[PDB]
Amino acid sequence: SIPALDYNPWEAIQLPTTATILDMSFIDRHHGWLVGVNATLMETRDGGQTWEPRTLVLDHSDYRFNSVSFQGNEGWIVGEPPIMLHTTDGGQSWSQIPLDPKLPGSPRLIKALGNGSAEMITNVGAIYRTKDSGKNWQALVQEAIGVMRNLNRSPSGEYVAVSSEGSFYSTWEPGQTAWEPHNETTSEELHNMGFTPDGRLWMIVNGGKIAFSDPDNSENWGELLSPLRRNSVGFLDLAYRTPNEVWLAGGAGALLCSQDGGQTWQQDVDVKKVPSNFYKILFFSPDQGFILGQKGILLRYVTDLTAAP
Repeated sequence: SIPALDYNPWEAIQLPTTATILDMSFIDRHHGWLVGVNATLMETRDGGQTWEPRTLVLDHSDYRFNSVSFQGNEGWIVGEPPIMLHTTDGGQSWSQIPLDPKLPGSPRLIKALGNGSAEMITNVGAIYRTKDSGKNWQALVQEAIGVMRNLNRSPSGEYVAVSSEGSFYSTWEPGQTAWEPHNETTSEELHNMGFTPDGRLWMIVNGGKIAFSDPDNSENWGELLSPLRRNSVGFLDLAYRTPNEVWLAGGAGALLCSQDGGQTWQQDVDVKKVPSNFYKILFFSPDQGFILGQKGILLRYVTDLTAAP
């Protein structure tokens, strides 16, 4: 079995809820919001150590809040069935923005660009942009691609979308008028994909394997790596805290850390006790990170008091 990690930086926090949390975003170091199932909406003022519920005046509370994104005090929330909320004062007040009924599918992701601009993607891949605080939306891609298994965004605004059956993945970048399908890269079933901090792609495929794209050609993939060397445990999300430290979350309390960019892995055994699947990792800076779970449990990253840099 792989070596145990020396320090466990992940602290469990019980939110005042049992809803599953789906996304999180910070205005600044201390002031942030998280969202989830059942119109769950909570605020922190102390960097995510403590969270306060916020109730919205909605027509109903069955909304699934999928995505929250801030740029400064300007913030956006989208969910299903189609709903979009906007704030200009860091969430002190939230306004509902009417969506076009002709929107194909429901909003899955929203990205605040600041100064009234935002980009939104539906769960079938329609991409819309606003420059006027949501009054008007330009369609950047209307040719839908079907339900996505996972969707991630690069720093330069590229998107990668895993197809519904994991048979392929699709990419899009500003300028393109349709998603680009990428077929037969792997013989394995794709689960999740995203971007590294050096401009490569990563993928999790079913069976607990991962791979990184070739820096010479993002169409080509390196060897399938098995972080645990056993096929038994599948992974759900991968995220970098720094260019070299990668965290990988999976089923059955699996949480692995690599300090060399994903070649060698150690296991965080202290979190096997925590009763939640770890479905999503978010780092906001090298000292601020969260692992999103079920039953209102949230892991918070706590920097090592004996590590110097």
